[PDB]
Amino acid sequence: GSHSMRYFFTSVSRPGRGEPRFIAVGYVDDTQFVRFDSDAASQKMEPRAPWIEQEGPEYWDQETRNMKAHSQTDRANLGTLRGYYNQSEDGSHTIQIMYGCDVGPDGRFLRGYRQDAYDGKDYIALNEDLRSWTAADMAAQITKRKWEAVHAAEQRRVYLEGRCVDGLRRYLENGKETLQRTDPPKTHMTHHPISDHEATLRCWALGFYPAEITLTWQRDGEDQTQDTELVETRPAGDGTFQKWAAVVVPSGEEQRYTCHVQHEGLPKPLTLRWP
Amino acid sequence: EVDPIGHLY
Amino acid sequence: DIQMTQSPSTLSASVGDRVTITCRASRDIGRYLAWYQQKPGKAPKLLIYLSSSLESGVPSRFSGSGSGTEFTLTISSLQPDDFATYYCQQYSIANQLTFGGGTKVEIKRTVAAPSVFIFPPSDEQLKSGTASVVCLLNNFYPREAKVQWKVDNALQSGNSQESVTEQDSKDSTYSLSSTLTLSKADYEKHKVYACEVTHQGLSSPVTKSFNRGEC
Amino acid sequence: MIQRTPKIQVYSRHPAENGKSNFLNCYVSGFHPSDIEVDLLKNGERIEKVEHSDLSFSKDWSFYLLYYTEFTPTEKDEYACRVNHVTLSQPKIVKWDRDM
Amino acid sequence: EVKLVESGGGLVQPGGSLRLSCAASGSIFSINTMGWYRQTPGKQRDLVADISSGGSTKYGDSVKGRFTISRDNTKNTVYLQMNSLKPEDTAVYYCYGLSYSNDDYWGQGTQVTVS
Amino acid sequence: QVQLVQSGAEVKKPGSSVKVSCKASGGSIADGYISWVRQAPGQGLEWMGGILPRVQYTNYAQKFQGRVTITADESTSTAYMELSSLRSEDTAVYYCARSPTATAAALKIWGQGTMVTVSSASTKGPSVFPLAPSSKSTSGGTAALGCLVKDYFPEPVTVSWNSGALTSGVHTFPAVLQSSGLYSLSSVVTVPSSSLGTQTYICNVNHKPSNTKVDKKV
Repeated sequence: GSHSMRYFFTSVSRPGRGEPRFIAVGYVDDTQFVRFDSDAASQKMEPRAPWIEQEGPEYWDQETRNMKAHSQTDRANLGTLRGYYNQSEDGSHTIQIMYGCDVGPDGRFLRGYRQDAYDGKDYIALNEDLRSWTAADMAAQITKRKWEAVHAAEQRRVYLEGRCVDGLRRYLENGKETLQRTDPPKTHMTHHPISDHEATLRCWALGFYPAEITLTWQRDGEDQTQDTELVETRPAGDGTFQKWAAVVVPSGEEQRYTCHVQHEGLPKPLTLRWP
Repeated sequence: EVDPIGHLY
Repeated sequence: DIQMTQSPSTLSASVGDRVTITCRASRDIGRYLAWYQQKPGKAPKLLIYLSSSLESGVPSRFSGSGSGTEFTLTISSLQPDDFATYYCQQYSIANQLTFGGGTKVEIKRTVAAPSVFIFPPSDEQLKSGTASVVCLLNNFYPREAKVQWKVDNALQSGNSQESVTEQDSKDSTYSLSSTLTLSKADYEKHKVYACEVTHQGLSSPVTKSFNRGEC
Repeated sequence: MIQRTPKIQVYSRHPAENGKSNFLNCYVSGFHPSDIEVDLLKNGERIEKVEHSDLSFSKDWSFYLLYYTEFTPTEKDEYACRVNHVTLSQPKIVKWDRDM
Repeated sequence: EVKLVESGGGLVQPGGSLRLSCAASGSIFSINTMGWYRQTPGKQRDLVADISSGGSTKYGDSVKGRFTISRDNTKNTVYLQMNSLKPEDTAVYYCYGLSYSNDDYWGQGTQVTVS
Repeated sequence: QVQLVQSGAEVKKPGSSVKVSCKASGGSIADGYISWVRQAPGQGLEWMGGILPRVQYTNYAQKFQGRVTITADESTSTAYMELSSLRSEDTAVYYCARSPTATAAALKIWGQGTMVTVSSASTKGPSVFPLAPSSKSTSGGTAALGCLVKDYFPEPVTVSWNSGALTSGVHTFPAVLQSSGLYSLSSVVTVPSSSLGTQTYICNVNHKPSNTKVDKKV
């Protein structure tokens, strides 16, 4: 199956003289393997997966230097945007950057992306062709004009089609025994009464990797999403995930409802019915 | 790995 | 730091030739390499960024290739304006820049033997308290020339300095001057001062000498 | 400036059995800005040894965090997660319901 | 069921001192952790100082060293000693308590004004 | 288009410090990353460090760590480079370069360079001696004569023959640094042997730092 490597960056400014809080994480699929935190004592990029510790001091030094560079760039951009918006120096503002690449089963590049945000709103993103920018507001349009002048799209395209894919392939090779594992969910159904005439059926999916799953309810074969409650997938804490879906059903009609679980680790989609 | 090029606004 | 190794340090080519310059990194720098052109007395001019992309205004004969540890700068048809020194720079780490040793591209021509002239020190400098003997190697190619000083058939070591001109703009030759610095007492101690010049263009070494005090 | 209220889930890593080691998880997601205060409570007090994951965010730029601690579930013991945020007038407490 | 009674607010010059007190009703085994939250302008109350039944205390980052919280274990009353007060401390302070089943009870709140 | 203009050449004694400016015209010094590169005479390029002027965040090479202070002033659009504890090995042309990025990258815009001569010698005028033609300096109907410009400081000296009348066949060699801290060079010109007795050759040596102009006849 396809694989993805993603990096997530966050820089939050502080009203006091303290430097902005910068934290970065790296993901291969849904597995974290690196972190950088400015409030950490070490002030170095730290391993978060067993398979990334095979890397060398050269790797860790390069990553730490690049993290510090990114932190200072975000520090500059926070001030630039604050000056643009004439915002008070006593406020706290956030810059978020996410970028990465996708590769296929053969390991060749599929797609790459890069998106920037300021205070939770879209600021500037790289188009699918990796050759243009989409601006969400006028400050973004200023940045877009400058970047179209100075080759930012080409630099990002080079990184994504090069180094991102190479790193993803190397990380997959080094940690296949965990990164190339599909864990099917352990599924069971629970019955929670509400009233004498009403009840709730809840379909569970526990301990599955990767996080992409589809829990759906059907009444006598007809898909219905009117009384369906679906929580967002949550991490179990050990690399696996959990999810559940609920339907409010009348009492005595439990046998009419079925739960369908589609996951890439399952050979064929399941069908659970309440006994 | 991490992109070593940073851009300004 | 990532050390960049350039090869060759010097390249001789004619107008219309295909020139290849190789830059090698101590570790994988990816595509983050930049090529520069510098002429004497001028700042470097960026030619190629990201190891393959031409800068605006750079002629299309320049081309770069390679990713990882081996890189190449190619000039398809060498023009007179392309004779300069080329440096490769790596920027794979955001706050670490390393340049290569540099490759000087010089004009190739036929071998010309130097004309060796030797000048005795002037009377004015003898009055001033020092003696300087100048040997001239004029209008020769290639650059590799060996000059040795013989004082009464005794070799001298550590009392001479050589200066070479850049290639001339008409005949693309070189010129060299070796100056022998001696104290006046040491100059008057001996009698025969000779300059022996060994070059590819000479069938046998050429020694031009003068006798002290004879007009 | 967009401010999003947190979503709080309190759950265990494995289905709870009284007397066997487990992990108590408090998943706080979909909130902006990042500054949040999350506490795990046991019988009215605050559990001192609580670890949290590194700050990250979803496609819609909303942050999520996982605050977890190691515990041995027993009956008569009550667990809950308290989350304080800029968008809350007072801190919100979500209790550990077993089948949730 | 459980009512919290607050006292000790008022007006005080910078560098002064005030002592807040919060008393809980019911049996002694009804409340575990009692503390104080203070209002921030942005519809949010931040922690000041809380103490459990066993004396496990915690303080906010802005009141470390300056404020001290103590509990009269014979009853369900806690006291907060505020020293080296600053103009930035002017806020409404809310008492709160957590039951052994993690039910939070809040008081009306008392004003502490530092000129 | 942004242009970087640097300060003039500095002659410094060992142990002193030199501050080199770099003014950005047509733009701001804060719209990019200013790098500082030096090049010893006849040697390759060497990266010293840089600064992100918008946050005043600087980086230095390990070789120059503890000696170079790179600062930028957005009010005047100038980036400075101060190198302390100067020694003879610091004699180089120092360049400021700009990249249109937050981090140092392919340097596109460069300054003209500043030459720092770290020498203990004092400003001294040249001594121009003649290199007289003779039978030993005559080869195939051509005779070689010239002037030896000796013991001057600092660079440069401009040598012209007959006030620019004789430019064909003139070889002014680069000046070499002697063991005494001073410089020396020779300017030689080849002329026909039949013109020795009828033509007068005078070498014009001009040294601006010492305000010395010497016209010696060979």
